[PDB]
Amino acid sequence: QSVLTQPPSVSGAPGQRVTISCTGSSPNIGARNDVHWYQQLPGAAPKLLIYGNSNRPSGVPDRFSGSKSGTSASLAITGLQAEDEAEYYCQSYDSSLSGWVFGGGTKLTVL
Amino acid sequence: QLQLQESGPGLVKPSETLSLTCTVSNGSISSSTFYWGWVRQPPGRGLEWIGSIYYSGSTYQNPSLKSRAIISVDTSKNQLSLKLTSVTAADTAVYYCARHWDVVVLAAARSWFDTWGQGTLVTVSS
Amino acid sequence: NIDGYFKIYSKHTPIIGRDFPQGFSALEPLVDLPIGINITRFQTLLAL
Amino acid sequence: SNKLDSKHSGNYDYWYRLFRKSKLKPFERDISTEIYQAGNKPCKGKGPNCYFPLQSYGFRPTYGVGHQPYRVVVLSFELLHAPATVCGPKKSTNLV
Ligand SMILES: *[C@@H]1O[C@H](CO)[C@@H](O)[C@H](O)[C@H]1NC(C)=O
Repeated sequence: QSVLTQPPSVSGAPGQRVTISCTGSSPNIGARNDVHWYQQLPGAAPKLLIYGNSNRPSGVPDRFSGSKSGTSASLAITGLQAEDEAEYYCQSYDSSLSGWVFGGGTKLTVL
Repeated sequence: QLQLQESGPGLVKPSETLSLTCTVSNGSISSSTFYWGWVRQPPGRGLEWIGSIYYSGSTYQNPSLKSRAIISVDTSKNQLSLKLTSVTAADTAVYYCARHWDVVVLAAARSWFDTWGQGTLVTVSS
Repeated sequence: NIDGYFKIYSKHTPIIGRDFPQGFSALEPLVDLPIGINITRFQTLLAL
Repeated sequence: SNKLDSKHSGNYDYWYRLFRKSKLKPFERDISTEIYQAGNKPCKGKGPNCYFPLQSYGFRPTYGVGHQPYRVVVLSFELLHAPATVCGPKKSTNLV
């Protein structure tokens, strides 16, 4: 039921740029649907970072920047720190299932 | 600030009903503006949306688990109730009560989950 | 002495030295250091 | 640092000055043993009206929080228009 495709894992040096991507099928999630991004520390509740593909809530650092084009969506991280390692999730709305869906979850590792 | 407290039996024998309930503090479940929902995440897998429910009784619900999941809401005791039947070994997961899907202005495609519970690790064993 | 940053290029050709050679010899850089001061005069030292 | 500047029977190795003819300009060292003048006497010694410029920082392992031998290292940078000489440890990644 993973209509959104995510990279199983990714890694990078601290203070560097990493990009996390999320895309879905064509007859499923379309151009109008927007993609939100969730962070999950181990053993904790998922935390929101970016919604609306370009907006962040209060308290979310400006370092996390995302964008959505067509169907594919992606994040950009600047100034990677040891606190950024977590379980990241992409999620959006599937018009064919009439219900929300979640990405497979990507592993961000600090090197 | 809005807090969620959900509880339930963390161990359930195979093949009968499983039941949890979330509590809302510093707020009201009667709040018409937002929806309320349940999200489960099996260990070593991704998040999965099991259904969302409005205060009146209208229910969002994933077709894949149509025949097993029943969700009920009450506004008097501010309790969000979730039931799951015919639980098998594939249903081992940690369940979360979530608040999302604003009704007044956002549409059903731009809805994002906003408030998350602490989670309850629930397993089925013989 | 462009923008500080003293640069020294050198190559020691082996051509005898009986006269000024006409052959082509390039110059490989040796050091490039941020001296940061202006230079206009230039002398040379001797030995003993 | 209570493990290097403190010991049994005390330690009065450190000194500090509380009496000066004026204030100290920033980034200035004022190493001198001149008896501070009181009144108008040109006296040069110890006792009444004649105070030594510097006193001690007698440190012991048993004091209060505010009397502990704090180790202070301050770093001053020159962030002006000049060729760079000292810079941070720029990070590195793998090749791939
Ligand atoms: C209706 O939607 C528009 C755009 O989605 C928004 O600007 C406006 O505030 C909404 N009005 C109400 C009453 O929800």
